Amino acid sequence: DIVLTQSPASLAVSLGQRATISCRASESVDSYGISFMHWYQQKPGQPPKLLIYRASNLESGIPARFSGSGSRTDFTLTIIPVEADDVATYYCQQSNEDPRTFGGGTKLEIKRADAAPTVSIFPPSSEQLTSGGASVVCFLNNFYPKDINVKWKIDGSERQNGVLNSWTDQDSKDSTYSMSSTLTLTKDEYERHNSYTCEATSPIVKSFNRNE
Amino acid sequence: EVQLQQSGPELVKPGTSVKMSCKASGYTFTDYYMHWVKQSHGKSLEWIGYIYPNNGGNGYNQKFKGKATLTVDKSSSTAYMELRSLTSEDSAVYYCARRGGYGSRGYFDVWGTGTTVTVSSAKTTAPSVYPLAPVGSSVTLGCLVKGYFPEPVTLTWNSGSLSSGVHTFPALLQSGLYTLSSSVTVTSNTWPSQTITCNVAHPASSTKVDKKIEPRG
Ligand SMILES: COc1cc(S(=O)(=O)O)c2ccc3c(S(=O)(=O)O)cc(S(=O)(=O)O)c4ccc1c2c43
Ligand SMILES: [Zn+2]
Ligand SMILES: [Zn+2]
Ligand SMILES: [Zn+2]
Ligand SMILES: [Zn+2]
Ligand SMILES: [Zn+2]
Ligand SMILES: [Zn+2]
Repeated sequence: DIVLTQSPASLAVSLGQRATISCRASESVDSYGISFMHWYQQKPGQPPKLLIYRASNLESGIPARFSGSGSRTDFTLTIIPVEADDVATYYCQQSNEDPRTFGGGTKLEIKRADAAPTVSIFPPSSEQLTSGGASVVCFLNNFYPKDINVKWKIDGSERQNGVLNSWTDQDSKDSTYSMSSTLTLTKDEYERHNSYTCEATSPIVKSFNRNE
Repeated sequence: EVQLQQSGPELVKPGTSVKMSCKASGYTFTDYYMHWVKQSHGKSLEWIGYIYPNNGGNGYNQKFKGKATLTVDKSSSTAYMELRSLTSEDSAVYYCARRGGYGSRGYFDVWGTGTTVTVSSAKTTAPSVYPLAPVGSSVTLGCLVKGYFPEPVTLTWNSGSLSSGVHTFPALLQSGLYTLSSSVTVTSNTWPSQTITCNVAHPASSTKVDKKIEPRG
């Protein structure tokens, strides 16, 4: 089929700077001198939305910060200036021949200043304890960059697995991430130990004592 | 407004069939080709096929030839896609999309709201909802939603009136069951004096639960 290769896979760009995303096709997608290549934006949890059609035509209602160019096999999408709410995956797609095919996508992330997470720890609720399960939850909120280490310790000794970590997508307003880290144990095992710690990396540390 | 309203999420069993709909409004349904596209969590988009409602003509990706069937009901402006012999490779989001432009090589100008298909033997399971109260200027509370299937649940704070300062984390599978959590951070003078309640709905089990977060101890 016609293969569409986008680069890069992930593009980090500062607010106000230019983003440029390439799509190369494995053959010309021109007919009659017209390039049948389109660009879509897809926000997390949302359907795709057309930005640019026939390589360079700005779709009605899309800001002029977006533009496209190229022909034959080589296309670029440009965003200038990049704004905090442009975080999304951008897809190129050819309609010159059947079957229609799409590139693999490029994720836009916003480069911004480092930020320590705000860390909050929560013991198992007493409702949950009445059912034989114990989950200890740690929230790490509003931090940057995305790659943070989270460690659990029980009475000061490190524990994995029963650990489940879930990141949000990059925030469309402040360009931060948050994540939750949940330590799931049996109620029996939870109540054999006193001291519970979550640590995010010098690490930011939250603990509680089960008896206090 | 051009609208392509797709049917709601389906949990369906391996080997069976599923049929999903796309009701169009805001244009003359029979003047436009309707295409279908698959998006597997939550990466690649793949073109499936098309149908023209005006006359009835249709075409397929070779890949989907034995898998998908496209139909229309002209009188109610609705396109249907039926997927057969389901496997877990069919678990995906499916889009209908209207072809724009003046010819066969037209771009997609409007995308449908998406239908999520989950292919699984597992039974519908209602979540347990647990309030997470704390152990300076700001206080952070939580809501833990554990043990449901299938996706989705919806979680709000104070019926949705509290939307500022909320982080709702993507669900993950543990032991064939989903878990999600949500945090809300408010000013220290707000709670407990003002009540804060997690609202959780899991339509697939017709369950709705409101959990007030109370001070511990
Ligand atoms: C030289 O031929 C041109 C010129 C234009 S133009 O308006 O951009 O000059 C075209 C503009 C748009 C065309 C469109 S579109 O409206 O679906 O985007 C389709 C076709 S097609 O190959 O008959 O499908 C075309 C086939 C030939 C076309 C054009 C299209
Ligand atoms: Zn090929
Ligand atoms: Zn060709
Ligand atoms: Zn945030
Ligand atoms: Zn132990
Ligand atoms: Zn111990
Ligand atoms: Zn104390």
